[PDB]
Amino acid sequence: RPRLNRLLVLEEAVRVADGAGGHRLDWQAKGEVWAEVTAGSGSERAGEFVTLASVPFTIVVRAAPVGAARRPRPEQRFREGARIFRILAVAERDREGHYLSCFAREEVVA
Amino acid sequence: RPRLNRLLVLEEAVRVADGAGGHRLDWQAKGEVWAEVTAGSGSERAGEFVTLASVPFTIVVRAAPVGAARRPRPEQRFREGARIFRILAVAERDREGHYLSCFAREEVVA
Amino acid sequence: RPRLNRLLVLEEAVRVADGAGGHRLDWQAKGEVWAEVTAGSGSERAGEFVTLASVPFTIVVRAAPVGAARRPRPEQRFREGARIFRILAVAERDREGHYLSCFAREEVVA
Amino acid sequence: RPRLNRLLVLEEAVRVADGAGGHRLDWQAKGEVWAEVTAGSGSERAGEFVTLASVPFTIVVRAAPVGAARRPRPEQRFREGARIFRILAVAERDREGHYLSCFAREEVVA
Amino acid sequence: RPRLNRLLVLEEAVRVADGAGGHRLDWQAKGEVWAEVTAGSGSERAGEFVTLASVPFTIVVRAAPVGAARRPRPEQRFREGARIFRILAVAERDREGHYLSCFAREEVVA
Amino acid sequence: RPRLNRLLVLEEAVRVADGAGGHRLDWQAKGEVWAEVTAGSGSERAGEFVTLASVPFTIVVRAAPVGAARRPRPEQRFREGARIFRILAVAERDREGHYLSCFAREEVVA
Amino acid sequence: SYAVAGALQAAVYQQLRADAVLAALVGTAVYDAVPPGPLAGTYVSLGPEDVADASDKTGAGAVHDFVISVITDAAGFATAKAAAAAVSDALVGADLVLSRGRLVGLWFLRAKARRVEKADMRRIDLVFRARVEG
Amino acid sequence: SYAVAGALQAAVYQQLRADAVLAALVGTAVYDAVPPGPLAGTYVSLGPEDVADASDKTGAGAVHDFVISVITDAAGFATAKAAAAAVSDALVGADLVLSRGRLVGLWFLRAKARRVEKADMRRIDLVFRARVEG
Amino acid sequence: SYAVAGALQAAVYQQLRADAVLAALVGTAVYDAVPPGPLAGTYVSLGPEDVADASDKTGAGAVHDFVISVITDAAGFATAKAAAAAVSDALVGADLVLSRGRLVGLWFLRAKARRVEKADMRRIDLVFRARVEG
Amino acid sequence: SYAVAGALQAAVYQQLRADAVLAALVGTAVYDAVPPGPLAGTYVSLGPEDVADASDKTGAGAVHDFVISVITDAAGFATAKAAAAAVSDALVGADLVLSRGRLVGLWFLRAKARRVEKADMRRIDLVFRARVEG
Amino acid sequence: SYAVAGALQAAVYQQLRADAVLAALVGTAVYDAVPPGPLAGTYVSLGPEDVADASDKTGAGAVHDFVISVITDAAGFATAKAAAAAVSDALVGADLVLSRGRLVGLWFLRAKARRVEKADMRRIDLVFRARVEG
Amino acid sequence: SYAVAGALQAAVYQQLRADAVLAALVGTAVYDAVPPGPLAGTYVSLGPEDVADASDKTGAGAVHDFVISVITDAAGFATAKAAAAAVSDALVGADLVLSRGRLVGLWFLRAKARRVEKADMRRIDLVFRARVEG
Repeated sequence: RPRLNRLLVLEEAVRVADGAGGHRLDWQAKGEVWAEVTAGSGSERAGEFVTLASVPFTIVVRAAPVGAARRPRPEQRFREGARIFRILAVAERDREGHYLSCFAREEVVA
Repeated sequence: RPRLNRLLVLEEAVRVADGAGGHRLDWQAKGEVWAEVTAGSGSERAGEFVTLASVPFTIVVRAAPVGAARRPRPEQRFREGARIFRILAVAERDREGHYLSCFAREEVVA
Repeated sequence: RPRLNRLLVLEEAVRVADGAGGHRLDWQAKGEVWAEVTAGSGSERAGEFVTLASVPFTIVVRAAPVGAARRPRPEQRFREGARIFRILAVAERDREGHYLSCFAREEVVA
Repeated sequence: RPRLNRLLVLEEAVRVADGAGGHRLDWQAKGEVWAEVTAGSGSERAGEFVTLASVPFTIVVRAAPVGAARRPRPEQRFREGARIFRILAVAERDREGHYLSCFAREEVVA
Repeated sequence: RPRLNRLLVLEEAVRVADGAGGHRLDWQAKGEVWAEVTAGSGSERAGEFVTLASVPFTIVVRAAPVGAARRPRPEQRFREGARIFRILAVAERDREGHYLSCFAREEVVA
Repeated sequence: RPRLNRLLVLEEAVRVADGAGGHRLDWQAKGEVWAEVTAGSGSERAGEFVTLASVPFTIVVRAAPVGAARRPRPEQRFREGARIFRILAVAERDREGHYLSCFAREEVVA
Repeated sequence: SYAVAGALQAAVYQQLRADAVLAALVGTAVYDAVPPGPLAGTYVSLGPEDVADASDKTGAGAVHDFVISVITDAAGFATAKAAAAAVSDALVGADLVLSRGRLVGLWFLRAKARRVEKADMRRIDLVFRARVEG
Repeated sequence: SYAVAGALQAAVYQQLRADAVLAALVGTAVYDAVPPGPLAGTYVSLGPEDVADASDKTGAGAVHDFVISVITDAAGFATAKAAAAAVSDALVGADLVLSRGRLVGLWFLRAKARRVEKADMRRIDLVFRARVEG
Repeated sequence: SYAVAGALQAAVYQQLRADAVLAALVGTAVYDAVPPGPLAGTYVSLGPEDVADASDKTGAGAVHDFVISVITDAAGFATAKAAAAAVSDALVGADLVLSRGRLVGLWFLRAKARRVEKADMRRIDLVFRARVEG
Repeated sequence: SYAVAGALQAAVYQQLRADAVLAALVGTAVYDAVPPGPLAGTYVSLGPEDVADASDKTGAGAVHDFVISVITDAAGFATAKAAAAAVSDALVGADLVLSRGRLVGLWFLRAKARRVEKADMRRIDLVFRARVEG
Repeated sequence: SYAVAGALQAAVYQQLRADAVLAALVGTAVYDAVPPGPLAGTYVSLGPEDVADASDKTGAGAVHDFVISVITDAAGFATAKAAAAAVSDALVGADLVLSRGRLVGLWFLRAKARRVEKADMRRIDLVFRARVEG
Repeated sequence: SYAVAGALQAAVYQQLRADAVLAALVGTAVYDAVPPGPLAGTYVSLGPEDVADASDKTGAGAVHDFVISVITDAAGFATAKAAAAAVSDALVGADLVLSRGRLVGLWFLRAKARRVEKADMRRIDLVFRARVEG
């Protein structure tokens, strides 16, 4: 069972809609979770005009019902200091349902 | 052998045909199954204009003859609350034929 | 060694040639084999205009010389009731030559 | 170490050159080898206008110096009755150099 | 736990900006780290007009906080003599956080 | 640790430059190494107009400093009789640094 | 697509499945959405149009170049020709009735015919020009 | 893109979600940025324009060929036609108000309609020509 | 494709396998659907046409640009030329008999020749223009 | 590229990061080479030109069709429009100073706008024609 | 392809391997089918033509645009130029003898030259127009 | 390619590595075949031409559209411009000496400039038209 050791400031953006239909994100902070962060095989990835450096980072937190504040939705991102971990998906790692796998990137521009 | 713990409301859509040849789906509920849901490696996937977040979710239920109500056909989808699991295929997991692997997505827009 | 438990009605089509060079298939039945059907990882596959649901289904039967009726050629298909298993290839699974791996699809339209 | 059980009629084509630069193959027979034939994962493959059924078939024979008749060059093909095994490459399977891996197809039109 | 045996001269380039917006790199040396260098499966890769020979080279050093000189950022490269190891990403290999996986190339023109 | 059994005549080409900027290769012989040659999964590969037969052939020799004659640079090729092994990359297989993995092709035209 | 395209696919679906030929040659397997089941395998499909915006100052119309594909699991595709021949016999110079506006001419355009996948299935597209008037 | 493109997508988003039809046929699911949640599945999307730089010595303008796609999870895409028909009924000859300059004519162009992925989702692009004057 | 395409592929298959040359140069290996077995390897194939809709007010016709490919397992493809030469000697100016309508001219068009796969098999397409009259 | 291209990208970078708008709308994130760090995410990029060689007997010049892309991590890309509007307000009819030769007209060309990857990032290219005289 | 194509590749293979230059510059390595062995590595290859059907009422001919590629394992491809120069010196205005009909002019067309794979091998295609008369 | 192409790449390589600029801006890193070693990283490359066969009844010539690429490992590619500017300053209106025939005009054509891979390396092609006379 996972050994949780990092403090990840979970962050959810409020979506202020603009006139054209596109929302504007704020990334106001949410309450902090505890998690383990297990790396994957990382390599740099061609962005737009940026040679973005990415690593897979399966993050494991504890669980909650889907209508609770403690669930990381894939809308949200983690942030440890200045290292933003995006959330690709959340997937309910444990069999009994105690732990959630998340999926991250840590795309540093490099 | 699989330990079944989730309650999945199986759902089958009746196909009201329109004038052009395309059926209109309703997704009326069917009776509930018990299942285990084992996650796969998940990552977000480029939809149409949506950055859809998908995870593989091999779902295992019990079996039935093919002309029975209890078989999940790949027409149908599961739904646990508001988390719709589509069915990709059903594949008869067990050797003796007691259990069926299903294959899901859980495409949340994110 | 494989435990054979399913009854698969082997089917071979006679090829009535049309005027243009294309044969017309009939899929008259052939004698029934016994086989095991081991599933693979299945997912739905983009057909023509159909979202076909496929699973790999390595089918194992007993063997025969190549000029015998009991060999499934890859011309032929299996059929268990209304579930047609196409044959991709036959590959002589056993070392001593007692068993043949087949390779199937079960493309249900879904 | 491999258990050799099949008799494969090795075949080498003499190359009668035509006027345009292209050789014409004959596939005259060569002496017979003993080999094991281990199948791979097979599936049908899109040919030209033929839905060719192929399986990998790593064939293992004994070895010889490269200027000897007993070496299967990748020019040559095997043939067991009417089942022609092409040779993709030969690769010297054993550490001491007693056995050669070959690589086959068995492309039946199907 | 990794056995560190190579001396890698870590190098960071100062970015003298030119008039057009592009920085000019210098690759001034930084202090030397100790590391292990574990090779991956290497093969030559098509460059621009160069047939560049690359190998994966997961390099493992010790860790530091992200605002410290001892962290290899993916901006930087290693250099052992005249063998420059680029840095693809840094990924915090250890569970307790003592060791960092790096990811290299060693693209020799060949 | 690797058991070295083959004698591979290492070959380095001197680069006589022509008038247009392209060097002309000679492939003069260099001193002979001892090596093991471990095959990979081989299959024929589409060349230019040649159906080239290739196999991976990870070759392992002993090591040297990079400015020594005994290092196979990826410029060079091996040759055992008339079987030329190109060198894709050299990668320092051993942890202590005694052995070098090379990477070959053996592209016979076939 | 344009405003008539809601009614155009509806009416060309209704002229299909009413021709006597292609009812004894395909059956009930003429659709846009595939009825899930066993996939009969000698169907046609009528969905992908595109518009070429032929309009006016006063009023507007459309040129719907809709594609009706013919898919066939038979070994040869001489079976797929006569089913596609019964498509083209049913639609060129149709003069049918629409729910939004009307069409003025349902002509014929390019009709390619090839093997889609593994050379097991055969697709015969049939592009028909539908100049409709809104 | 050009200077008017900040105000053009804003105003064609405001003429959408104000038509009575496509409000009873799509709902509130007209957007550029997707609201994350359950993905309702019969939305439209209004983002990808491109400019064809029709300008002047004295002043300058733009030809915005913006694409409004219609995506629909229904089995057939006769549902997606009438939603796209309500797009085209809302936009050709619009004569709306911009924040930077004005447009002079919002015409209609090509509008293809196909299956994007696995043949489960159906995309109906609708290219509209927007000759704006800066 | 068009209504004549059911009878056109049937009649050009019948003029093939009746020429004396290409019967001593290919054999019985002229087909659309491949007879499964050992795959002889010096066959031809006659399936992919496309139509260029040359029609009338009164009546309608078609321009079938059908492709007859020549596939050959031989080391060089000088063998595949004379088999393709016996195709073209058999079909240009054919004046054959159809079951639906008639053709008026079976001309010749582009005929590319290349290696399809791994440079082991050689495909010689032969596009023939078939202006048929329905 | 041509001899002026060393000085052209330098001068259009200097007219950028001096406009007051796009300095309060992007910031200091106008570059060719990306400053590594946290990747702010609402930058522009000015690198890919191409030349259309408009020259003379006596002297020679160039038509630099340089692309300035606008990339934006925001949910919608109405934010990316006004940043691209401030690009185009800064560059059409620029009349700037070069180090090798001079330019005679910095016009405007096509400016497409789309989602590059996973539909998270939005690229607005802006092609500007730069007829320079060497 | 056309009827002359059986004899055309045969005769342009015979004019090759008879020129004194390219026999001291390539050797015996001029072929269509590759002789298996060690793959010498500075060969040429003469297979892919295509036809442009220039014909008549009375009689018919062909425009064979055949490609002769030059492949070279040398580090630079100045070696591959003079071998390709000896191709073009041997074939433009050839006036050779065919077995089916005759050719009237063997001209020269486009001849691209690039690196095929991993930048180790260099392919110089040489398209020659062969207007033959059947 | 054509007969002059053996001498053309040789002479444009000799006019390069003799210009004083691009010798203090690239160095000795002008080549076709790459000298293996450490890969310096601000080189140019002169190999891929293609011919446009401009010839005569009496005599024949060629239009070599040869590409000289500029590759640069620097963070921005303002460094790669002045190296490419020193290419174009060295070659347009060259009037050099060939070994087979002569050239009559070495003009300038399109010169694109982009990021090849991972956006770490920058390729500036420079197409030059070389009308040579054999």
